[PDB]
Amino acid sequence: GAMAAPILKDVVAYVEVWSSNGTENYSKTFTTQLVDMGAKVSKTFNKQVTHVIFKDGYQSTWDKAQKRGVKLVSVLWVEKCRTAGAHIDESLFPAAN
Ligand SMILES: [Cl-]
Repeated sequence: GAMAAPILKDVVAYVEVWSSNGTENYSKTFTTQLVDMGAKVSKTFNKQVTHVIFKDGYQSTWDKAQKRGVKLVSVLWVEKCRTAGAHIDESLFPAAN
């Protein structure tokens, strides 16, 4: 008899999710989902960011995440956290570049 913490408590996410052809930015779709699970979302990739949700984004974002050891996760990671109702290991659903 105890209620769970917000699923993505303490996650501070920057979202860069584009269509493959680069014409459409879907970052708002995923910002909303993250906030509903208790993450904070930053409009900029600043020093407080812990996670970058990345799909077909900018190479500079990829390289900066790698340099800083910020977790680079796919939109599938977001889905799988929602499905599990739990903060799933980021190693399971890495982003691809
Ligand atoms: Cl896990």
